[PDB]
Amino acid sequence: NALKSDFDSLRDQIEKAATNAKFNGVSIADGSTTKLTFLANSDGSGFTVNAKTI
Amino acid sequence: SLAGIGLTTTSTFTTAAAAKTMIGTIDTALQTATNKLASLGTSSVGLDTHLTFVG
Repeated sequence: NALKSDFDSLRDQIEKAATNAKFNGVSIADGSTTKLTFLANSDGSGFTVNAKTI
Repeated sequence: SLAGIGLTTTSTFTTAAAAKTMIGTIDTALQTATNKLASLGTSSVGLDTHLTFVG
């Protein structure tokens, strides 16, 4: 039972540490979005980076 | 004026894709305005040359 309770606390810590992974209100690792594109040149062509849910 | 460079008094973007189209719109606007200024400068040089010949 003690091992089970510690396992539950550790998975809750995983979920909350993944919840806190935002940079200035935008996150790539918490599943909030499919992908974030970033500027690559002056014409607006992107630099896509797929989101990786954690 | 903005009507003469392909823009509008209320032109704006409300989303990232609207801004992505706005980039090319501003590109074409700056290109045509710069071409117009170059033509005006050529006309000014022509007026100066005619001034010298008239004198």
